[PDB]
Amino acid sequence: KATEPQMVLFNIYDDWLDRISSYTAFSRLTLLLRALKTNEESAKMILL
Amino acid sequence: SASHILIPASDLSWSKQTDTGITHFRAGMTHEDEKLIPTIFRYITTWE
Amino acid sequence: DEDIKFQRENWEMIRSHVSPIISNLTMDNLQESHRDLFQVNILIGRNIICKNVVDFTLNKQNGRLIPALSALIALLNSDIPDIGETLAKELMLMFVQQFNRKDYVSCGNILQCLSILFLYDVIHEIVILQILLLLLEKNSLRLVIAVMKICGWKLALVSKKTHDMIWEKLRYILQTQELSSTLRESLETLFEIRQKDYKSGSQGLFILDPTSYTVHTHSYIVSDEDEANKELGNFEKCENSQLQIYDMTSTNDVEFKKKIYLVLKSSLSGDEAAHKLLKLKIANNLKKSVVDIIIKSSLQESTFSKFYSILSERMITFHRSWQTAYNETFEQNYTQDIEDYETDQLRILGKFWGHLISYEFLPMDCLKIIKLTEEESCPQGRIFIKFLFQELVNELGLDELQLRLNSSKLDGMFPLEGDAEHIRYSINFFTAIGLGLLTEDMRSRLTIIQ
Amino acid sequence: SYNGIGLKSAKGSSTSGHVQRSLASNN
Amino acid sequence: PKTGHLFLKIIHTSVWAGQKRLSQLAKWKTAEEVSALVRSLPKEEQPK
Repeated sequence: KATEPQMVLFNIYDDWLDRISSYTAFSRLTLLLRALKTNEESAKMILL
Repeated sequence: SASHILIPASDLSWSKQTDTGITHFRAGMTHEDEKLIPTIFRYITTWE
Repeated sequence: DEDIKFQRENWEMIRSHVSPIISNLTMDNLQESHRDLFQVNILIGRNIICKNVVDFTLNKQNGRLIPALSALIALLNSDIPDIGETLAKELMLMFVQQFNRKDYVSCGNILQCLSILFLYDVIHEIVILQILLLLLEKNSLRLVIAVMKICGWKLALVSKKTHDMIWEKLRYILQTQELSSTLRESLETLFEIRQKDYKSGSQGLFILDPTSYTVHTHSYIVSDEDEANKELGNFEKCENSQLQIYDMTSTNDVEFKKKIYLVLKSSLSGDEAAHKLLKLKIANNLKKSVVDIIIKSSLQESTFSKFYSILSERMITFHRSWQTAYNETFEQNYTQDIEDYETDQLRILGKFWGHLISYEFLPMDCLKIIKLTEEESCPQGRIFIKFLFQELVNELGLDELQLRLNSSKLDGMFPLEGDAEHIRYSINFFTAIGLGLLTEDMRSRLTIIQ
Repeated sequence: SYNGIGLKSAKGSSTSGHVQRSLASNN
Repeated sequence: PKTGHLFLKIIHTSVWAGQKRLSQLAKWKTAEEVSALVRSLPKEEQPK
C-alpha cells in the first residue's frame, strides 16, 4: 500500500514477552518463519 | 498483600456521632510513588 | 497625454490600496497588512502613506486601534528609516498646532500615538519629555496624564533620572496648590499607578525582535523646524531532517492500559480508586480511553460489583468532562461493541448501566438511541435491554419506573405513532421480560387499529 | 493545616502518617 | 532479537525506475538507510 519511501516500527513478538524469555520468543519466531519459507500455504492453514 | 492500600481517615470527634463519609486518606505501607502492589480483596467475589 | 494619464491612475491606485489597508488594520492582521503594503510602492507613495495614517489616527473613531497603528510604522521603520522619518515629523507639528489651538480631543489622539511610537523605539525620549515640559508649563492636565499612563513604562527604564524629576515637579502641584475638582482625581490616579507599577499600560504589539527592528531611534525635539513637506501628498509628474517513523507497535496504549488496571487492582474501595484516578490528572483526549478500560476490567470479572459503579459515580460528580466520557461510552457499547460480548458479559453491562441510569448519573434520555425493530435489533442487543431493565425494576420499583418512562420521549422502545407490526413487537418484547404493566398504553393503540 | 485529622504520631503505627484530602469527596 | 522491535524500511518503486545494474545498487541503498537509521538513534539506544 506504500506510495512513498517510509519507515515503520512493528513488534514481531506481539505480547509473548510477558510470559516467555526473548530466547524463547526468538526460537518461536524463527520456527514460524522457517515453516512459512519451506511451505507457505500449508503453514498458513496451521495458524488459521 | 493486603496493606499497601490507602486507609480511610476522618475527623474522629464527628465520626463517633455520625458517619461522616470518606474525606481524607492516610498512607498504609510505603512504596515508591509510581509503584503499586495489588490487594487480595480485589480478587475475591463478595458474598452478595 | 497617456504619460500624464498613466502616472495619475497609478497615483490613484497607490492611494486606493493604502487606504483600505489602513482601514482594515487590526491585531492578528498586522503581518498581512504589512505584506500587501510592501508590494505597494511606499517609496513613491511616501506622503500617500503618511497622510493616510495621520488622518486615520486623529479621527476619534480610533484611539483603541492606535497600538496596532504604530506597530505597522515600526515595521516600516526597520524596512525604510525614511518612511517613519517624515511620519515622525508630522505628528510633532500636529500636536504643536492643536496645543496652541488647545484642541484636547485631537492632541490626546496624537499623544497616545507618539507614546506607542516610543514603546516601539520609533522616536527618542527627548521629544516625549519636552512635550511633558510644555504640558507641565501651563495646566493642560487632562492631556499630560494620559501620556504618562502609557509612556511612563519604558521612559522610567531609560531616562529614569530626568523622568523622576518630572514626577518630582508634578507632585508639587497636588499637595500645595488648589485645582479643579474633576481633574484632581485624574492627577492622583497618575500617582496610584506608580505604586502598582504600570502593569495596565504596557501591553501591545511588539512584533519585531529587539534586533529584527533596525534601531532608528530618531532624535527629534518639538523645538525644531520639521519643514512640513505636504507637497508630496499632492500629484506631481515623474520623468523617472525529521525521520517520520510510523509506529504500529502501540506500546504507548499498552503501557497506559497497565497503569490504569493497576490503579484499580490496588484499591480497597471505589472511593479510593476514584481518588487515585483523579490524582493522575489525565488529559481531556484520553478520558474516553479510561472509561473504556474500566468497563473492560469489569467484564473480566465473573460477576458485577459495586466497586466499578461507585468508582464511576465519583468521576461523574467530579467534573463534567467525565460525564461526557460516560455518555459517549454508552453509545459505543450499544452500537459497535454488542456483537463482541458473550451472554455472561451482558449481565454485567446491563446491570452496570442500569444502575447508573436509575440513580440519575445518566439521563433517561440516553435510552433514546435504542430502537426495537425486527430488522434493526441485535439478538445480543436485546439481551442488553433485558438486563438493563431488570436492574431498573429492582432499584426503582415498577410504579416509579412508569413515571420516568413517561417523562422521557423515547420512541424506539414504546411506539405509539403507527407501524402496527412494530407495536406488536414491543408489547411482545416487554411481556417476555416480565413487564406487561408497562405495555398497557401500547395495548390500547393496537386494538383500535385492528 | 492539621484540622483534627491524622494520627497522633507515626511511631506505633508502621506507617509514615501522610494524609491527603480525598478528591472523590464532593464536599 | 531481544526486544522484538522490527524496523521496516519500505522502499518505493520510484528509486529503481532510472538506473540499471540494480542488483548491486540495492545493497548500497540498504547500507545508506541502515546508517541513516543508526544516526537517528540516541547513543543510549545505538547498537553495539
